Amino acid sequence: SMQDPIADMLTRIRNGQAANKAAVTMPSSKLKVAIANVLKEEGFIEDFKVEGDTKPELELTLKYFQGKAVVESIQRVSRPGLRIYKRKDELPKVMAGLGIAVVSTSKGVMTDRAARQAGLGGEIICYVA
Amino acid sequence: SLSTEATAKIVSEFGRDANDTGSTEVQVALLTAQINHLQGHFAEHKKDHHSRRGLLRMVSQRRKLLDYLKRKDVARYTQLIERLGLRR
Amino acid sequence: PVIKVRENEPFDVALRRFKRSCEKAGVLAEVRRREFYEKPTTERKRAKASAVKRHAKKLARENARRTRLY
Amino acid sequence: MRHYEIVFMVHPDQSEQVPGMIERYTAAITGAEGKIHRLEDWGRRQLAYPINKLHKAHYVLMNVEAPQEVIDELETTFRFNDAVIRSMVMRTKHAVTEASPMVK
Amino acid sequence: AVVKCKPTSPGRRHVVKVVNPELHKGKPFAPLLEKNSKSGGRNNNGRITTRHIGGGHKQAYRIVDFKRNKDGIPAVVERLEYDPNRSANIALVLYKDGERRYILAPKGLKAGDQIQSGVDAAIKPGNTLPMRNIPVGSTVHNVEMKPGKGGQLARSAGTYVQIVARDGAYVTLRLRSGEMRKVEADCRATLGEVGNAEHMLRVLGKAGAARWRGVRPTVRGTAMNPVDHPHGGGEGRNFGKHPVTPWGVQTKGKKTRSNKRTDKFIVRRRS
Amino acid sequence: FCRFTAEGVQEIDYKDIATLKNYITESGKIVPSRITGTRAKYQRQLARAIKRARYLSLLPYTDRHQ
RNA sequence: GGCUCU
RNA sequence: CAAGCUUGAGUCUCGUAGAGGGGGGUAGAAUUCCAGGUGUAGCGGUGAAAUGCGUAGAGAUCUGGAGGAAUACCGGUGGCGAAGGCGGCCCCCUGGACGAAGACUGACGCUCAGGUGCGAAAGCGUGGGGAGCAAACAGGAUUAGAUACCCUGGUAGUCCACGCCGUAAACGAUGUCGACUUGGAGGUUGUGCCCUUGAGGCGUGGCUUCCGGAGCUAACGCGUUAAGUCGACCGCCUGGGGA
Ligand SMILES: [Mg+2]
Ligand SMILES: [Mg+2]
Ligand SMILES: [Mg+2]
Ligand SMILES: [Mg+2]
Ligand SMILES: [Mg+2]
Ligand SMILES: [Mg+2]
Ligand SMILES: [Mg+2]
Ligand SMILES: [Mg+2]
Ligand SMILES: [Mg+2]
Ligand SMILES: [Mg+2]
Ligand SMILES: [Mg+2]
Ligand SMILES: [Mg+2]
Ligand SMILES: [Mg+2]
Ligand SMILES: [Mg+2]
Ligand SMILES: [Mg+2]
Ligand SMILES: [Mg+2]
Ligand SMILES: [Mg+2]
Ligand SMILES: [Mg+2]
Ligand SMILES: [Mg+2]
Ligand SMILES: [Mg+2]
Ligand SMILES: [Mg+2]
Ligand SMILES: [Mg+2]
Ligand SMILES: [Mg+2]
Ligand SMILES: [Mg+2]
Ligand SMILES: [Mg+2]
Ligand SMILES: [Mg+2]
Ligand SMILES: [Mg+2]
Repeated sequence: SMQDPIADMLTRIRNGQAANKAAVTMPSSKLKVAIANVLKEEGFIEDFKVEGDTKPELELTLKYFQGKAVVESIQRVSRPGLRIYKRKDELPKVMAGLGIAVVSTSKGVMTDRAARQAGLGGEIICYVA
Repeated sequence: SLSTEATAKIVSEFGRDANDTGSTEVQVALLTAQINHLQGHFAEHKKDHHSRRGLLRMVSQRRKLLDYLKRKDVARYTQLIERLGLRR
Repeated sequence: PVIKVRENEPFDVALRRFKRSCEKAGVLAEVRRREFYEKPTTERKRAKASAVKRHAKKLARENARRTRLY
Repeated sequence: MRHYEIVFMVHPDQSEQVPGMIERYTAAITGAEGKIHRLEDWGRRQLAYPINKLHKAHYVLMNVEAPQEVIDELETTFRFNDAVIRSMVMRTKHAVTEASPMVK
Repeated sequence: AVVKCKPTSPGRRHVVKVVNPELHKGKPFAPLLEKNSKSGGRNNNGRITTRHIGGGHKQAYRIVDFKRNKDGIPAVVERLEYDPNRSANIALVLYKDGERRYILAPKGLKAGDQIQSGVDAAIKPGNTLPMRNIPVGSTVHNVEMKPGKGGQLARSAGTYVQIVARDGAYVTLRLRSGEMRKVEADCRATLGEVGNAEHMLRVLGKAGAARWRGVRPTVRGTAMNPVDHPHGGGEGRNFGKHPVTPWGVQTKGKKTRSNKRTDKFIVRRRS
Repeated sequence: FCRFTAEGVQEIDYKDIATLKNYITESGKIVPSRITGTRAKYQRQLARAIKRARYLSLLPYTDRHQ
């Protein structure tokens, strides 16, 4: 069954990049929106857009640099079978700081670097590199 | 299978709208009718294992539907099993 | 294969027609098929190899029709 | 109810008794609140192969809308009648009424 | 229903009952009873003619219609009863005119069914009609050999006779033994198999269960003296001789049929 | 090329003998669908109708049994 | 037709 | 925890396909047996032979009868089923799938230790049945031998009912459920539309076969029905023997 939408989101991104797809659509959510907000801000996708009213469809415009893909690697960390929570000291550095770790905190979803500057940790959603 | 008139007789008996056809009591009573109709079939045909699989599917579906009704509203569950003569 | 010799018909003609009709209806190969018992494993195996021979030979004939040899 | 197609094959020496059988079977159906849709005597007809050491038979086609109980009675009547040689009942989805291509 | 008994005692260890719950749990119909005095296998000379017979439970005789002459008149089946005189269950039937009779119970017969004898009878299990009126290939029982004499064939619990042919005055039968026999085509027969087919599935378990049935013990012949039996004698277990009767007749294989009167009625013997 | 697809019949009648004789061989065998080009739905209906006409002695089971 | 070992 | 929503799941309506199952009937061809007619010296079998059947009249042929079992052609990398597996025709009872439009319920779902159920053939038990085939066995050959392959026979068994066994290279040697990811040629089964201006033209669903791209893989190869990219749960592995 569809037990996990966030890994479905990441997988549709990953396969879109490998297929050289321009845009990727999926059923929207409040969290999938907050993550695409982060991925646009950090520069991995160009733009996101949610359309529709009763069942909204989130469309992501992917980003390609020099022909090849921007998102080299994207991985799910916390899963329904195994949740991962970290403190602010034990936040990870993806690719020695080059990649990011999308973290859900009490003050919303942010990157790991802003979580450290905020002085608070949370749930590690994904490693994006 | 179950006949069309018996279906509509159940739907109009236990449906709030006589057209809902998908309510929980409607699906339960339609299952209970086909099960009790097939008690005579499998009493005569005990080697129809392939049909018994469809029967056990009906039983398991009725049990899941009942358990949803139980935790959704108990009084409808009590009124239902009282009307259908169900042990559980 | 009930064959009546027609009026003013040569015998080698009617005999060749009778061999023709027996080869058409497939009698000799039927008896050769029924002289011994063949298991349903062997029957499913012979039918699968018959389909693969039909098919790889259809694609090989069509692939060699296109390209040249010298 | 359940639309049936009944065809039976009579001993040709009992060709005279055919309308007595047909009238009894029809009064069985309508007495059982059945309908009768088509009814085609085909007469004596040369068999494709000799049944019961004989070469001809009298055919009767019948399209019927009856309950299945009187049809099982009719089958037992065909079973114990020695006049009827073969009987074939074939269930049909609907009532057919057009004449057969061989009554023609 | 066969019922294996639990081994609370030896003698119940191997007992299989045959329980039929439809039988009447009461006294039989009194007008149809008569006295059946035991014999002991002894003739008018008092000598034992047939051995091993003696004792057993007292048994009243049930008058059974085998001739089956109430023609045209339908009869409903009142109840099924036990008959100790025979292996098959019997049925108490009630005619319309008020006459009650006992018949042999067929297989599928139950209380409340209608039977009817005669030529104009239908063909269902229970009816009795002549085999020139019975279709070829059917299973009948209680078959007459002579017309009006009464049924003599296929009276035991699970038996039946197939009708394989008919040539005018005769029908050819396939007896339960495998013998093919000619019978006149005017002899009555009763449709269906006889009832208690699982009778042979019983196990008596113990010796007393045979003594209840009047079967005295059988002494095998080599356990005797030579004056008593041909097999008798020996210093140890010795049997150097061919198996015979007590009267010196070969048993293993030797035929004993000597009726040249009925050989024309026998199509093929049993095999 | 299929006649039943062209004529558009919902069910083949076993009683149409001149058709079924245009689809059986001389020895009463059922002509395969490779040759006549019959769609396999109608080929199944045709075999199911021929077996009925054989039961009714409208068609032979073979040419010899005579 | 079958016709072992090294 | 409370209230929901409809996309998941399910119910309803009308249809379609199907060797899906159980039960009961029935037909035709052939085999053998039995009786009989004509007929007369071989038959049958093999690499070659012999055992075997035959003048007591076989084999061949014709007529009639019995009985059992399986259902040529259709027939097809065709179909159905959870798997095992399912093949004449008809009826009764019966399960599931799919499609079209709508309507309804509103997360009711996925997986599953233990458990329960089904589960080829062989085998067991009781009761029947018993044509053909055929372990065993017997005889003949072959051979150095031949407890074998070959031949002539032939019993359990194969068949039916009810119970038991609970295994197979029970294999796709690939657990179930769900999501995404370039294509091509087909098969089958629905369905919409275009003037069907012909059997055509354009689509849209289900199932299925072959090739093959990226990618994967030790390689072989898989390749939208994944052995690709991911998620949920279960089962299992840890050197070869011994086992
Ligand atoms: Mg349904
Ligand atoms: Mg004695
Ligand atoms: Mg004794
Ligand atoms: Mg003794
Ligand atoms: Mg002594
Ligand atoms: Mg002496
Ligand atoms: Mg001694
Ligand atoms: Mg001695
Ligand atoms: Mg060597
Ligand atoms: Mg050596
Ligand atoms: Mg809606
Ligand atoms: Mg609503
Ligand atoms: Mg499961
Ligand atoms: Mg388990
Ligand atoms: Mg077996
Ligand atoms: Mg057995
Ligand atoms: Mg047995
Ligand atoms: Mg035998
Ligand atoms: Mg052999
Ligand atoms: Mg295993
Ligand atoms: Mg298998
Ligand atoms: Mg396999
Ligand atoms: Mg495995
Ligand atoms: Mg490939
Ligand atoms: Mg991998
Ligand atoms: Mg996979
Ligand atoms: Mg692998």
